[PDB]
Amino acid sequence: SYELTQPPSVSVSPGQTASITCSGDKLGETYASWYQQKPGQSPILVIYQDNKRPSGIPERFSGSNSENTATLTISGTQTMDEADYYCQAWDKTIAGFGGGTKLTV
Amino acid sequence: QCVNLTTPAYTNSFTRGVYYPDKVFRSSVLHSTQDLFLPFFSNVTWFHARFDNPVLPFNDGVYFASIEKSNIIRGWIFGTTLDSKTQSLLIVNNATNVVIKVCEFQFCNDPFLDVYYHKNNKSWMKSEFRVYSSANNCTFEYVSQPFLFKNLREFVFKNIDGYFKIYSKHTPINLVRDLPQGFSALEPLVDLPIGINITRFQTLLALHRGWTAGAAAYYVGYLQPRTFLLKYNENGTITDAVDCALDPLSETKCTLKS
Amino acid sequence: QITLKESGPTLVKPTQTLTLTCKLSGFSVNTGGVGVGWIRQPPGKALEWLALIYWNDDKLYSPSLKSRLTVTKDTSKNQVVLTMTNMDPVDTATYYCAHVLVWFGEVLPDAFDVWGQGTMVTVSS
Ligand SMILES: *[C@@H]1O[C@H](CO)[C@@H](O[C@@H]2O[C@H](CO)[C@@H](O[C@@H]3O[C@H](CO)[C@@H](O)[C@H](O)[C@@H]3O)[C@H](O)[C@H]2NC(C)=O)[C@H](O)[C@H]1NC(C)=O
Ligand SMILES: *[C@@H]1O[C@H](CO)[C@@H](O)[C@H](O)[C@H]1NC(C)=O
Ligand SMILES: *[C@@H]1O[C@H](CO)[C@@H](O)[C@H](O)[C@H]1NC(C)=O
Ligand SMILES: *[C@@H]1O[C@H](CO)[C@@H](O)[C@H](O)[C@H]1NC(C)=O
Ligand SMILES: *[C@@H]1O[C@H](CO)[C@@H](O)[C@H](O)[C@H]1NC(C)=O
Ligand SMILES: *[C@@H]1O[C@H](CO)[C@@H](O)[C@H](O)[C@H]1NC(C)=O
Ligand SMILES: *[C@@H]1O[C@H](CO)[C@@H](O)[C@H](O)[C@H]1NC(C)=O
Repeated sequence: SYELTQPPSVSVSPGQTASITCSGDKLGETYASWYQQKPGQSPILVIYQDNKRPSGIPERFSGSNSENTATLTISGTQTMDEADYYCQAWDKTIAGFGGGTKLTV
Repeated sequence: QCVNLTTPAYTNSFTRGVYYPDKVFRSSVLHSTQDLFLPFFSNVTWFHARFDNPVLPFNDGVYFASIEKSNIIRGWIFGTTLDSKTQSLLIVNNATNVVIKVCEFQFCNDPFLDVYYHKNNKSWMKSEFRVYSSANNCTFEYVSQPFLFKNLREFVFKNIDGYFKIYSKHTPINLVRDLPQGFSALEPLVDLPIGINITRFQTLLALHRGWTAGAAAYYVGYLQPRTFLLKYNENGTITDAVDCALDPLSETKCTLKS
Repeated sequence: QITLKESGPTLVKPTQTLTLTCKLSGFSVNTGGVGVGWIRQPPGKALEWLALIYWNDDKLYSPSLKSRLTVTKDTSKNQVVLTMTNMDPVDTATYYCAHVLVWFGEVLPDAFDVWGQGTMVTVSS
């Protein structure tokens, strides 16, 4: 599988900005995506193709991808944004998810 | 969905635009036929795709050719007024299939497919379709496989007794920006029983974002009612052809069937 | 709208073969641009991609699991079936199927937009 590393957790106060990183070998060449998973629920796509949101996703969620590092940023983090966030990247059809970052507020 | 984004050369087509005139098998024979063919050594209009996508006359039939690497030319629009007032023919090659429809389309002032590319320069994905705003009173629909070193694609478009007949050939080309010198016959692709009036046509490009295109070019010629002597080899493939109206030497060869 | 539903055995024994079926609606498996992938998630762990099938019967597998994975599609029922053989207790996980966005020309997987509910499968004696 494709090697992809995330921080184990992020902790912010409500109203602050959360920043979850995702490091790979070739993220500067391919596209990264992010999923948000709540306990007991299937994951929801939040960001695809580095910085595009699906319809229904709050403007709080943004991100970027440069120098082989991808990030997800939550501006004005709410207590309802508590979840396990995962990053994904495809290296020429080779899948890979990160370990997952537990975000608390 | 219409985008109002607004702001030729000639080449020598030596011995091209010949297609199998019918569906009868012939071999090891010199056969004389009379049909609409591209004249030999003619002046073919050369357009670049910055892109040029004007509306051109159809006349009595169209010879169309394109040279590209990135698959920018996707399809064509054929018709008269090219608006909601009349029926028109839309031929478009999408990601997986070719879609051929005849409807009262209301085409955009400058119709195109809106696509975007991967970080690499091989993969692409569709954003939207900006060719028409409506497609009312549809009478015909057909779906099949896509019509698709640079790629040379040649098509001949005829409209006889309501049948829109397409002939085609696909070969690799190693030239930078021109047509090859040699002979290659085009084969029947599809016979469309449509029954509409065609006087003009337009080329549809896949553009990306305002909107631009990669390097590509296409050529347009016109067919004329001329006599040709076609040379069929042992396998029944046409390997040569003589334009009997080109010069006195060809006239002699055609007269003597050699 | 687009939805996917996982079904199949929730308990298998070691060395037995597991078959999972993904029943989908809102789209057909025969439609161009369509792909369906399978992902598993062991309790408390990260997601692992297994395999996906394209509308054109082309298939991608994870190199580390490829030898145990087979994917086919039913073109009449609009169902995608994953077969995973020679399972061990360590293969216990929640299995999901999801829709795959696909790049054209050079065909590549992009992202998973619509996910199913998932089904839990335990491997034990
Ligand atoms: C390229 O164009 C072709 C032809 O338009 C697209 O194939 C068509 O895709 C539509 C969905 O967008 C299919 O519609 C489905 O029809 C079935 C009934 O047969 C219905 O039960 C479904 O709910 C849905 O309405 C259509 O059947 C299908 N046609 C063919 C011949 O496959 C193709 O998807 C386009 N390629 C891309 C990448 O969009
Ligand atoms: C585009 O410009 C033409 C004038 O050349 C105008 O008639 C037409 O309505 C315009 N269309 C749009 C969508 O602006
Ligand atoms: C093609 O155009 C050139 C001028 O650019 C002219 O000299 C030549 O005779 C023309 N040939 C034909 C077949 O029209
Ligand atoms: C795609 O083409 C652009 C423009 O030449 C180039 O900068 C880019 O690096 C190419 N992509 C790849 C993966 O080489
Ligand atoms: C079909 O053509 C008739 C006129 O003959 C027109 O009144 C009708 O609205 C057209 N159908 C559609 C969907 O526009
Ligand atoms: C096609 O339309 C043109 C006018 O745009 C007309 O002169 C011509 O006779 C029509 N041809 C047929 C077959 O109706
Ligand atoms: C006819 O086909 C055979 C193969 O069956 C090939 O060897 C031969 O060269 C072909 N003849 C011509 C004139 O191309």
